[PDB]
Parts: sequence; structure tokens; C-alpha cells
Amino acid sequence: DKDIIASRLKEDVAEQQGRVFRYFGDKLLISEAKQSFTRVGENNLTCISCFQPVLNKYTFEESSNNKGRLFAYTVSKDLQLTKYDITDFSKRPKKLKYAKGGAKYIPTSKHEYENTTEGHYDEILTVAASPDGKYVVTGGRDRKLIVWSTESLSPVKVIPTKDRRGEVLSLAFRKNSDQLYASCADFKIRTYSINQFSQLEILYGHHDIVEDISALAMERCVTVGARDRTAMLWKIPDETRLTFRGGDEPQKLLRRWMKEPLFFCEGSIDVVSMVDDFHFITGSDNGNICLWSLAKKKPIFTERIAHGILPEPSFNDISGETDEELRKRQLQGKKLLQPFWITSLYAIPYSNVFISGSWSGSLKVWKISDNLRSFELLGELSGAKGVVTKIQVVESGKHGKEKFRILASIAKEHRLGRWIANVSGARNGIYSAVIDQ
Amino acid sequence: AVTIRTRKVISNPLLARKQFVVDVLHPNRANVSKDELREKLAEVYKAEKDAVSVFGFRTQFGGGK
Amino acid sequence: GAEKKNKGRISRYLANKCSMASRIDNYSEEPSNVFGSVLKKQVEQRLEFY
Amino acid sequence: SKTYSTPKRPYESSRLDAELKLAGEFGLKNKKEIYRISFQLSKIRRAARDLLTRDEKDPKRLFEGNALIRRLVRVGVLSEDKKKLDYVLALKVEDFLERRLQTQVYKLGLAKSVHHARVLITQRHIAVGKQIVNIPSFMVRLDSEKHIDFAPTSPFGGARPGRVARRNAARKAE
Amino acid sequence: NPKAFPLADAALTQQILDVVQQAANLRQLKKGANEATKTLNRGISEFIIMAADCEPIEILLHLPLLCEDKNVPYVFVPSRVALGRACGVSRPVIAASITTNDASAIKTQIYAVKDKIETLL
RNA sequence: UUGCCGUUGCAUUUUAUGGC
Repeated sequence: DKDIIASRLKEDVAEQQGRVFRYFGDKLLISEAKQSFTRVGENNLTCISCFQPVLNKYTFEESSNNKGRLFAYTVSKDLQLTKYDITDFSKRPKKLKYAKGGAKYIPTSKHEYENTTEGHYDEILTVAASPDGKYVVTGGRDRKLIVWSTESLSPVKVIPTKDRRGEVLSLAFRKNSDQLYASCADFKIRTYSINQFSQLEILYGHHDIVEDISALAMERCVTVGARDRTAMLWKIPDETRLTFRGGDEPQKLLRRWMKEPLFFCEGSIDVVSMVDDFHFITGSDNGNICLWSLAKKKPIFTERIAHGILPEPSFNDISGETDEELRKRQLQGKKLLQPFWITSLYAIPYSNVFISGSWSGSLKVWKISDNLRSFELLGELSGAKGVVTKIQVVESGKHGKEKFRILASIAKEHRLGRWIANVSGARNGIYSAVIDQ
Repeated sequence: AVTIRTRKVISNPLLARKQFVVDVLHPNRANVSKDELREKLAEVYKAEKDAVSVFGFRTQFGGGK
Repeated sequence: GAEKKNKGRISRYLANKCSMASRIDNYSEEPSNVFGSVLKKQVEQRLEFY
Repeated sequence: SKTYSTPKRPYESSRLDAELKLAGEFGLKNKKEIYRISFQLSKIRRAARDLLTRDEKDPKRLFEGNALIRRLVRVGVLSEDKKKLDYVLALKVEDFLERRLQTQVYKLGLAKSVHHARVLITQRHIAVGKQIVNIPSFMVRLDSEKHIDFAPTSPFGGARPGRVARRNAARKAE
Repeated sequence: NPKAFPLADAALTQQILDVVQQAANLRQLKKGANEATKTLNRGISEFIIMAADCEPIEILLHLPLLCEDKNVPYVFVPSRVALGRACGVSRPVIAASITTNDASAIKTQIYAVKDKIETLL
């Protein structure tokens, strides 16, 4: 009856149609998870990417391979990636296979058309895991792409980016497929295919350094560059682009508020996730977090300063003086308060809730409303002191009851530069939170 | 490795055809070898390799597409 | 003469730390000793690097 | 068509030193390049003079002057603040031919001289985003000024090295 | 009357540091306090920027006495880590300078910035 | 649950944390 047609539509026709369908706004109780830090013995952990086997993909023949266990992959600035077993929600993550490169992988010809050495030689920045569960891509400061096999972490193919500053910053697979999209820092965007180990297309057109990127099952790909306040939706089969700019000016926002309040202009757009094929979210630099439609150059809902404002430098380490009134007047009031950045943002695909992160320690999980044009603060997870460099969500259960696992990679340095500003008590680890229902 | 990508596809049952524009993208090769293209296009569609036809190619300047 | 490889990079470190301390205690209105002390600790850690 | 036009006198001292300075400064080939850019400058500001000599608030002057300044800011020879019609009258040939691809990639860097810029972008290395441009006289629009980089199928980008390099690698590895 | 008086507000901050990033990509910028004062008393400096929250403030407050003597504009910016992200470098640079060069394609934005900050001061 | 140092745990996996 109605239950069978509801489950059978929500199994496949919504996930290929495109709109948000997995509604667990108030079904998910907000703040009573089993928050578990996990220490890990690397320096400045850089990225996480969990792979869950999809239950009965689109017809049957359930998933890829063990038969039905989840996984995670983490990668650090110590040139190593570590495969993680993650599937048992009762206990902590488990390190399963280490894979480390070092200075012996420096190419001796340096001629940049070949980096056929298999490891790395500095500062791997982003891992993604394949939906076919047999490949894991990685890329970082050494202008390279590396595919490893999934359980022994042995290198299979080496794909050089083939540019002198062909510097990858974030990888993203498109779901249930084998095309990936790789951001770079020579302003282009690479498209690779895994099953052929090949480069399909180099889509240019972005003006500044394109920093982060995401994609969904529909073959469109959202990208964000750093210092031009923009966000490009690349429609690949029409080879066209949609350019969403920010542009909140503080004078007009102050004029709108003063009729009835410390805010400031947008510095940089940083991180993305596509909620569906018609909206997305950008977590910017200056604390703005923005929900955009595919119809408007303006954003629909730009929430202000996300995780609060940084605490100011104290009255003893600002000017080197003696008298307290002088070392307090050198703070110039609130006029040099600076916002917490949005370091990483992640939405559960085709759902309501998304997860942010900063070095304010607290993963603030918002929730969008049913009219798809606003969002509110659902919950706040105070469990992970440190910078939150990327956030992944892996779930389990049935059609009805869902047990979600917020994984996040927590470090003491941002994933691009060092930039440690007032970090206190922040160790390299993996933040787990088993939220429920 | 090359890719092909069709656009502007219009059905036409006045001849029972589908007519479209074809963009082939080859990063380093010369061009896309119309016979091999024809069998690849009949593979991605449901065709024969005898009921599919392509004629009006031109490689744009600087190579690549 | 003043600020008396491994015998030269320590002198360069002490040189620009001395310029940093000079900037602090001249352009302050009336200076303190806490930044001189943490400068001493920084250059002593750079010496014990050897 | 007949783009370029001979000036009011071609054998004159001040004109000769004009072509000498402009040619040796922006790295030009012959007098026809200065004459083409000078001609189309003269044509657009001769068209601007009529829009000035008729009155304000005429719809002709209003949206044709808006059309002319939109086209000129699209080429990039007019700054973002002086968006009124008589700065088009106050235009000059130097900041009009400065936007050609030769001078523009020298200003962007990556060439170390204007003449080396010209000989490499006619040796097919510089591509504005996706399109390899093998001609100097481009007049690159303002929006695509930051898309200039070595083309990926060229050995100053990230392609295979050239025939000189790999032939020398062969007969120096023998 | 604090010691870092010409402190720029938000929109002027964003335009001066995207001019900073364009200069850093055009190879026209000097990063750091002592290279800033070296290029300042060499003379090639269009304008110089300091960061108003370095933990000793005087280590870049020594730059006013050079720059307003040699007649070149100077601007404080409320974040050293934002200026580091602007300069495009790992560690936070606290004092940047833009060299003078009439063969650089950001001359218009540099002059617009310089006119805005001379009106600011 | 860590490359190194500080804590629980019960009837030593396990128990949380903070200094480089």
C-alpha cells in the first residue's frame, strides 16, 4: 500500500530525481551522542573520507568489496594515509593499514611531465574514496594524484597533474560512479576517471585559486575559489557555468539594522557541499554561511558569524608596555576582533542538516527548513577542540531508524597553511559522534 | 583518453532519426577516427554501427576538441 | 666584536632578535622586561638546537 | 574593408619619432600596426564627438554613449570610475594598444621581455583559458585578463618537452 | 588615540588585500617587516601595510617613522593571519609592501587603493 | 587511543584527558 510505494519511491526515484528526500530534521535528537575523541600519531592531520557500502544499489547486487563493512581513510601532512575500520559503532575507530611515503620518493629528473614515483614528497592534502570500493585517490603538495588499492594500500597508477603549479587541493567523487573532479591551484579543474585511470577533461574558467569542490549523483560539480567571493557550478554535459557571487556590504546591512551589531565584509569563500542538485551551501572565511539556489546570483540565506568571534589578544601581550590602561587601549576596542573561519562544511546528501567546523571546538549542526529557503541552529557538539579540516557522515540501520556517525578530522594546523592563531589544547585526532534515531 | 558528448539532441520520427551535435574531446590525440567513433556512439546509444552516421566534423583551433 | 655555519647563524638570529627588542623598547612609551625574557628564551632554544 | 589608413602626412620628423618610440616600446612590427590601432581610435572618438555635440537627455546620446562606454570598458581601455562620455574623447593611443596580447603577457610576467613575449605567443604557447592564441594583436578583454597561462599542450606548460630537448636527451644519453 | 591610528575598516581591508594577492602573483610584493623597511629606505615602495594585532606592536610600529618621512602611504589591517592568507604564504606575514613598477598590470588598482588610503589618512 | 611525556580501569585490553 502507501508504505510500500513510499519506500519504493524513496529508494530510487528521489535519489535520481534530485530534490531532498531523506528528511530527518526533528527525527534526529540533537545533542545526546557518544562523543569520542581519538588520538592519532601523525602531525597535523589533513583529510578524512569515509566509504560506506550502499545497501542494494538501485536494483540489487548489494555493494562492492569482507562483504558489508564500512571504512574510512585519513591522510596527514606527514606524507602518510591510514585506512580505518569504522563500522562498529559501539567502539572507537581502528587503524587497519598504514601507508607512508617520504623523501625517497623525490623524482630525480624534476622535469614535471613525469612524477611516476609512487609515494609522495610533501604534504598530502586530500583523500577521496571510490564508490566502487576498490580505489582510494589522494593528492597534495607534490602536484600528483595517486590511486591506491583499497585494503593493502599499494599504488596502482600515478596520474601527474602536468603543470608547474598544478597543485591539487581537494578531491571529490560523484556518487555511485567513477568520474572524480579534482580542484587545483593553477585555477583549472581536472576531471578524472578511475576505471580507465585517465584524464577526461580540463575545465578552465575560474579566476582565482579554486580551493574546494563537491559533487553529487547528477553530473554537475560545484567549486569554490578563495579570494574572489564566487562559487561556480559547472554543468559538464552542457559545458557551461553558473557564477554565484557574494556581495553583502556592511554599509547596507548596517543601514538595515540601525533602524531598530558588529559585522564585516566577506573575506573568502572556503568550503562547499551540494545539498541537492538545485541548492548548495558555502562556508566562507568571515563567518558567513550561505545557502544558495540555482536560480539567483544572490544567495538565499546568508547566516552571519558562524562559530562566534575569536577571543582578543590579552592585555599583557599586545604592546609590551607596563601600565594596564595602555596595554588595554592598544586593543582599540572591538575594532580588531576577527571571526572564526568556517574550516569545513559538509551536508548529508539530499537531506536537511549540514555540519560545520572551526577551531572554536564545536561542530554546529544546522537544519534547513521545509520551504528550503532558511536554516536554524539545531545542535552544537562540544567535543573536538582543534581545527576541523573535513567532516564526513556515515550511517547505518534500516529504512526507519538511522544511526549516524559524524567523523571529523581534527588537527592543530589548517589544511593549507600553518596559520595557528590562538589554538589551546588541540591534538591530532578523529572526532566521532554516534548521533541517533 | 578521449570522450564524446552529445548535445542539442532532437528526435525526428519524420525520418525515425535522432539528430544532434557531437563534441569529441581528445587531450593529445589527433582526431577521433570516425569509424571507431561510430562504433562507440552506437555502443552508448542502442544502434547498429550501421544505423548511426556522423559527418560534419571540424577540429577547433589549437587542438583538443 | 659584539654579538659573539653553526657559529654564524646563531649570530644572525641574535642580530635580528636584537633589532626586534630595539624596536619594542624604543617605540614603546616606557618598556617592560617580559618580551626581553621571552626573546632570551627563544634564542636560548635556538642555541640548544645545537 | 580597408582598416588602416595613411595619415595626413607620412614623411615627417615628429611622426617618425612617434613610430620609433611606440614600435620600440611595445615591440611592434611595422607602421601598419600603429596605423590600425590609431585608425580605430580615431573612428571611435570621431563617433564620440557627435554624441557630445548633440544635447544631453536625447535617447541617442544616452544609450549610444552607454553602448560605447560598455564596449570600451569591455575592451578595458577605460577605467571603472570615468564612465562618462568625454573621457572617451580624452582617450589616447598608448592605453589603447597596451591591451594587446604581446604587452599584456609581458605585464603579466612569464616572458621577461616584450619581444620574447611576441615570439613565444607566435610560437603557440599562451592560451586565454582554453583557446590557444597564436596572434599578437588580440586586444584582450578585461574579464579574461587573468586567464593567461602557458597552454597545456606546450612544453612551457606541462606537456612533453620539445624536439630540441628530447633530441638532445637522445644524443646526450647515447 | 591609540598607537595604530589609521586602522582600515572592512571593505577597504578587502580591496587592499586582494590588491596584495594580485601583487604577490605578479611578483611585485615584499613580505615581512625587515624587507619592508629595506625596500622603504631604498625608496621603491608604492605603499606599505602593517598588521594591528602582532603580539609586540612596536616591531612594525617602527615603520611609520620611515614611511611618513619618505612620503609613502601606510595602512594598518586588523589581522595578521588574514594578511598572511592574502600574501599567499604559510606563516602569517605582518608587514607587506608593494614595490613600484610601471611595467605591472595592477597599476590602476594600486592607484585606486593609494588614493583611497590617502583620503583615509 | 597515541611519535614521545602526564591518567583511569576491575576482581591487566579496558578510562577519560593536556605539554611538545
